[PDB]
Amino acid sequence: FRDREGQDVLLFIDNIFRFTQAGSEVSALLGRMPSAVGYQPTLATEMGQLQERITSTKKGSITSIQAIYVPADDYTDPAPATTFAHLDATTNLERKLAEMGIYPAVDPLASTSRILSPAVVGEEHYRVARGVQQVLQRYNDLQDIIAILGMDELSDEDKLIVARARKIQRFLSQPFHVAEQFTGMPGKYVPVKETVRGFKEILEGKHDNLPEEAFYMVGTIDEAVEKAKKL
Amino acid sequence: GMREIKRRIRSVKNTRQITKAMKMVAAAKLRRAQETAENARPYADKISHPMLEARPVKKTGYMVITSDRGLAGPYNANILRLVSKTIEERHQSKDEYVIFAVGRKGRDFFKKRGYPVVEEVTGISDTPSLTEIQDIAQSAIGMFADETFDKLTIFYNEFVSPIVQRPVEKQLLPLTSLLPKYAETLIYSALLDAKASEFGARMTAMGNATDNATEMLETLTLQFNRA
Amino acid sequence: SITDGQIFLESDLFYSGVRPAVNVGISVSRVGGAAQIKAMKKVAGTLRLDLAQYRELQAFAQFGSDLDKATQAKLNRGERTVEILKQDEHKPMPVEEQVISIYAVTNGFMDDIPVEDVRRFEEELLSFMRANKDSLLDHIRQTGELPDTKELDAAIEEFKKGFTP
Repeated sequence: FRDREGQDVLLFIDNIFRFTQAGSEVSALLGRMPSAVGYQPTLATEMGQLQERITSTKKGSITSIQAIYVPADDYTDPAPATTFAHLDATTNLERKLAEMGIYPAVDPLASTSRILSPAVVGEEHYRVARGVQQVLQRYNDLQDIIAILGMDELSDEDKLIVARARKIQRFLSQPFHVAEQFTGMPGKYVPVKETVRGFKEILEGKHDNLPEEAFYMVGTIDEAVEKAKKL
Repeated sequence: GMREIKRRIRSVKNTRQITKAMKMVAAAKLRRAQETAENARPYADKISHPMLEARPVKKTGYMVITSDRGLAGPYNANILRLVSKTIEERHQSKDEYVIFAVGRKGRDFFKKRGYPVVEEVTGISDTPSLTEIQDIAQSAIGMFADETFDKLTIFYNEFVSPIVQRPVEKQLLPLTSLLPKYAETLIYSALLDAKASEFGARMTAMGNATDNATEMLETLTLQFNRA
Repeated sequence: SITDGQIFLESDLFYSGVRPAVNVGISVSRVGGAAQIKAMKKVAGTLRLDLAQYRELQAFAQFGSDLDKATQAKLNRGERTVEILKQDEHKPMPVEEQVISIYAVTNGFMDDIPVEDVRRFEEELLSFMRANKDSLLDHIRQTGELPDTKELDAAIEEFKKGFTP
């Protein structure tokens, strides 16, 4: 579909880690080295041989979403290490956010992308995102502050950028088409153009006055004012 | 779950660093004040008026004391709490009270929510020595001395233990049970008492502060390891 | 143990948007100022110390209370230095410009200036020299030790005064 058909295909590999581990078994079976940690002599090579075909050609395309589990939870292990060498972004599903309501339960702070340069997404998008990041980070700092200093002595501004964090945190959730058949919102697809704008207004303080449960599960910021008219 | 919950960790660590080192000072500093307090006693003791005899009853003046540059838990947000509860019934008039805001934390309160404030004494000092409020004191008297004040008053943050200190409001100028230097030193008496209490209140919030960090840290640390 | 020093890149810094995500603290050049023009070797000398001190007092982050001591004298001006260290991708700065820029902040010309305002005050200080005080700039391109200081400080102050903080 990339080469013929020239499209931007997906390709999900669930447990790519299992893949490199299949690599180790076969290698042993072939009576190879192996590394002092058990793995194939050709761990990296084999990974590269797979990963390197997943790329944006001039006909353009393939973007792999790879589930990485590894039971041991050591991500310094050669297997995860190698895979990571290829990653260009990580999405981090967070149990905490899930049991909190945010249902694309993606950790805004933990997730990262190497193409979050102003060079790739432009200065505005970049600055809005670095903007949302700092707010959410600040939210955590203040979180620990009130923990150990109470909401007593909380700068009216600090107290202010806590409300914007709670709204951002909520405006980061959104109804999925795929979830329709249960929730049924229905789905929402939100262009970055509009996402950036959305969070830019929240950051500029253009919607402090709105109730915080008004950003939960909306599409565009336009949809959030619609819902600031309930409760 | 392996990055900026360690930021939360390191930051909470640092906060822990300083609240205890300032807990050290709250008692370093505001015990000294006790010395520079019970010293007044001596001269604080040697003891129809110019008019500082009970008269009625129009425009009254307040003098509310607070920390400037504060980090003393509630003991600063619950004395403002009290001028802003007691004047709530003493304001069905637009005489507008007028306060002498000593200390920058009470100062700012009073210029955000109109009050207004006829005087705002710059930067407290922690001694606080002899040349420091012999203005606002002197001129808070000077406004009873002819005669825009029918009564003066401080909002004193009185010092019980270093563990507690109570919002108190005394009355100064209309005395009780040529020589009103008494009033001026009375204001010493409180300005001096108001100090102990603040740091008295400050180490108490700093220990609690330290502790609260430790605890909270020991919560955070579970996340440092178990994904 | 093979090379002659290392530049460490803190991961923490990079996801704080700080760029380059260099950890100047633990990072070093064993060769040192031997490979460093006199001008830079000078203005930097102080700067090593500058944010070394700012490293310790860093902990007192959003708690500006210590007043007058080792306070906003060190700390506050340390926050300023950390701004001129930041630097956009693919924007190498010519030594000369680096040197003025550093000297500007290191000699307190940023201290009366804000902190969200340091980055632009630098970008605009240099653009001001490139078109005007090139005399000073080219002087550093030729056996670059910078001098004519005070004329330098004057030239700066004739752009200084903020007028847009």
